Amino acid sequence: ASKDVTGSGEIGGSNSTPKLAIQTSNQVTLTYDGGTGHTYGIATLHAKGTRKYASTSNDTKIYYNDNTATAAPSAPVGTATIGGSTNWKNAL
Amino acid sequence: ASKDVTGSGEIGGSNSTPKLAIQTSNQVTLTYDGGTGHTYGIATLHAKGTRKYASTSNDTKIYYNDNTATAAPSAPVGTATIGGSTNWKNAL
Amino acid sequence: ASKDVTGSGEIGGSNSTPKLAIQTSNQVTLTYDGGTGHTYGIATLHAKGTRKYASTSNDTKIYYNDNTATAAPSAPVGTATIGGSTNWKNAL
Amino acid sequence: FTLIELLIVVAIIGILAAIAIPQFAAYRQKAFNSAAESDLKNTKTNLESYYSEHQFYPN
Amino acid sequence: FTLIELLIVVAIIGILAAIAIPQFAAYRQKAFNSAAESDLKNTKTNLESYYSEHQFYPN
Amino acid sequence: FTLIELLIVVAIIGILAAIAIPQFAAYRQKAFNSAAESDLKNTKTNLESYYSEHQFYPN
Repeated sequence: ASKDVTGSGEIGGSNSTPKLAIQTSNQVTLTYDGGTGHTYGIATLHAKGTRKYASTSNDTKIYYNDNTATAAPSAPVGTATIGGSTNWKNAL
Repeated sequence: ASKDVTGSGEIGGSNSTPKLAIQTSNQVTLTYDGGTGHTYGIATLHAKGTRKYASTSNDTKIYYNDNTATAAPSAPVGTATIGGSTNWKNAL
Repeated sequence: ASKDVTGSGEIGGSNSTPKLAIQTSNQVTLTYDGGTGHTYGIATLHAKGTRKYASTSNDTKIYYNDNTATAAPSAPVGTATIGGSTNWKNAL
Repeated sequence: FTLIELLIVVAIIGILAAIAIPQFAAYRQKAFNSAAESDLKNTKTNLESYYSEHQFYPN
Repeated sequence: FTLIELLIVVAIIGILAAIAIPQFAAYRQKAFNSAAESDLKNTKTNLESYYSEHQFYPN
Repeated sequence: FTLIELLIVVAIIGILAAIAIPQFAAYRQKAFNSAAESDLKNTKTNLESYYSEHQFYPN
């Protein structure tokens, strides 16, 4: 799914899998999508911020976009880079 | 034990273990409890202050409480978070 | 050596080593001693001042003495704190 | 103690109180963005940590 | 040089000396709390440094 | 316009000109000491910066 988190929270747990506890900073919101489990898609946006950093398992650097509303990167289906897409590629 | 320190002082040393020297700021008091040795519990309170910051080995952020008298966090017995307790959870 | 500096000047350079340029404030005099190179000993005294701040590589805070003539801290020979000596220990 | 001096004092106070302070909203937004960056990096590290005990990412 | 002018000067001095200065106790308490915060963070770093030479925290 | 009023004016001027101004030498010495402090801190930062390009402090 797309279970977001802020402050302290829990991530994953479907199909009775173990769930880890993710604790972010003061008031930063994080959007997560785990897909089937092979890959992950992360995103980050401060509440009073002007950037929306995001990345993915297959990528090798953090990408940002100055819109703070560019949805979130879904889990890529196999070795698929997200740096270069329309909603991204403003490379850090 | 609960050997506190202020200014310059020494921490630990039981069972002939090596002891490190901790030097704090001007007039800030620090309360430390090392337990058996696996974990640590730290705390901090300025003399003319209005907050009592504290944390622990298993935690991932500093927690405060606006009472300046909320005892101190003892060493947790195994992967036990202190952020959420009654004397704490006013997350930074 | 004990090459002091004031205004704009140069520090070090022995044994054909690279020399950095240190530029202090308006009329503050700084006394430096680099020793062999492992450690450094710094000091500071304003011309029309009433304090002589000083520190060292192994220390963790600035120490002062209300004499404005307490020589300067030489380079300590190995992990030797200067806070506690007779010419110092008036901790900031 | 002279009415001229007090008027000059008022003028100088008015001159000094009009100093343009630096912009602060952007200054704080810098720290907010840095916090977001650090949180994302730590989240990546934690996810790769989880991928060690088991052989699949969360969910 | 006129008794009216000196009285007006006294009135203006009394007006100017009553200016409400900003609160300072809280301003200094801010610095004290920041010092406490920095001390705690440095203590955490030092403890994790000690945990490298040996394999146990102090005590 | 009366010799009494001018004498009272002189008396009030003498009263007002004797006001004890605050001490200024110590006030400036505060700024001098703060400058010394900042210079020492910046010197420490610069020395640790130099210790990054090479593996020894100056000299």
